[PDB]
Amino acid sequence: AKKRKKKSYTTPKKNKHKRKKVKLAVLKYYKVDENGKISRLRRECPSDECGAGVFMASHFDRHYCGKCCLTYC
Amino acid sequence: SLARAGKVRGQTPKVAKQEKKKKKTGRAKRRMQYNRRFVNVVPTFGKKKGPNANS
Amino acid sequence: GVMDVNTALQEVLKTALIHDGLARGIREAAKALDKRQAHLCVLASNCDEPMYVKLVEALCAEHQINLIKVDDNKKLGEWVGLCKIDREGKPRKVVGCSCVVVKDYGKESQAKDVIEEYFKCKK
Amino acid sequence: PRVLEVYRGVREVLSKYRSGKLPKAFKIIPALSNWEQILYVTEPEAWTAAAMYQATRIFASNLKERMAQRFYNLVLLPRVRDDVAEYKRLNFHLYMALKKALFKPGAWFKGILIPLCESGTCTLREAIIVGSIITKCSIPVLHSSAAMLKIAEMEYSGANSIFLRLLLDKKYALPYRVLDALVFHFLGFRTEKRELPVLWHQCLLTLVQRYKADLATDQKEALLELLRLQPHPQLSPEIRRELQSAVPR
Amino acid sequence: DEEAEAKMLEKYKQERLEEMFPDEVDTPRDVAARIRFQKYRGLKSFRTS
Amino acid sequence: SSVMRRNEQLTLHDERFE
Ligand SMILES: [Zn+2]
Repeated sequence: AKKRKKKSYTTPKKNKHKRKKVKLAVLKYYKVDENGKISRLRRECPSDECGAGVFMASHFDRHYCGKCCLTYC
Repeated sequence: SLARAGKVRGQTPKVAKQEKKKKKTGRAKRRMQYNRRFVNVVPTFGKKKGPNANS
Repeated sequence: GVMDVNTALQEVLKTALIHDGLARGIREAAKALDKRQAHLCVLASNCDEPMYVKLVEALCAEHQINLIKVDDNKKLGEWVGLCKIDREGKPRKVVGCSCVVVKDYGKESQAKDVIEEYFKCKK
Repeated sequence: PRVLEVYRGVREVLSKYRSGKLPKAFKIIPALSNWEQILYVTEPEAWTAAAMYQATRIFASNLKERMAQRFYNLVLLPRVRDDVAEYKRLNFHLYMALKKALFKPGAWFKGILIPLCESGTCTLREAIIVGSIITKCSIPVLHSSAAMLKIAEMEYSGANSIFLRLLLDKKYALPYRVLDALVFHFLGFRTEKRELPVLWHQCLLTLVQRYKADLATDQKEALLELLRLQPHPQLSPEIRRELQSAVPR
Repeated sequence: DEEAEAKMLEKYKQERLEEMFPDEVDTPRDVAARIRFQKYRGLKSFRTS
Repeated sequence: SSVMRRNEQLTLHDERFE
């Protein structure tokens, strides 16, 4: 059968938006003392299922958990 | 007015010949022609298929 | 004292893999540890940040968790199971975990024994 | 009460859905205690195709593998079978939903794949459409082999061997017990008088094309017995070729 | 040294594109086609017109 | 459970079917 030519044309899709890689975010949660005491910087969520381990985000005014969608003042 | 000389010869894509193994010659070829026709006969209801028949 | 210290751990790890009890990485290693579901902690001696180490030691100190210290994290990649294997069984993906936190154990007669002995010698 | 009026409202939203931000009441369905009562008010059968994709997108992310599985089994999988029977080809959003359903492979296999082949009524067209999504999305080795073992032990249909081939096409390193089930699967047709389709031979081809290194002499010669009883003019010499040029371990 | 050898492979591909395909030239989307083919005309028949 | 098995060399993973 009569073959199609296939055309060129170059349009760059190389530039595409990717969210920023935050490196080593575990140290921001806890401040360890020289003796060995653990101090938590962020509020821990007291929800139904996501307790004891899951922290809340520090907004400019409020606190926000990232699993259950709990919001404060 | 019109008249090209050898138009269709120069327009055709020059396809290179494939490399196949050599054919047997003489008595050896005739032997193979015999065994392909009279020895390993496959039964057919009416015989309508040829030797070169491609589809 | 039939099996060794750096031999019986593999069985523990393998059982944990089987029974879905491996909290590896960094955040799964930490957030499950404070949830008091996790029993043990394994740490890499080869490290880039001492703060991490300090944190780990604090974690181990607080909930009375026993600390095990293995030389390199790249070695622990074979111990945990973060390698993609070929048909013959050849590793082509080299990723090694610095913290291996144990949630669950398989009911063992040898590994659990030797490890227990080691623990009782330590403490 | 008043909650029944909220979800009867969103019932008329999801029936006419195309795009945009969904109502927040819909996004918190797997967080509820009595979620199956709520879902019946929203009427999943009357939903638009576009809505179905974002419905699946909610259930796959909100954890609970057991809650995720029962959504696929009751809502998603019947709708897939409803449209392949009707339109003969699948809708785009409905297809995109199935790729999103593979974010929880456990709930995927136990909810979509295994229940489909167990029904027996699964057609060839249904199998290829869903089976192509298996080829597209990478699946964990443990879960990949676990689904492969069930299908090998399962009752034979034309649609069944399509899935089995496509799982071997992924070319992961296999557990050894799975290989024993796969050999026992194919050797189950060694005495069968039934005419086997071309898709069956291709599945046997892909098994030998990749996993010729992990076949012992006992099962290796048992396969040569299989091709001697159930032959093919085109494919059987190729499997015979692949077995004869095989190096074990 | 390698510039001419790269140009040779460009010529080899150009020859293949003009043996498989008669004289298929892609229209530029950047420059206007009536400007790029300014001096060109259409013949009804190459033999007679 | 089948008859003809793995026979020779290596057991990397035990596998969880249960
Ligand atoms: Zn949240």
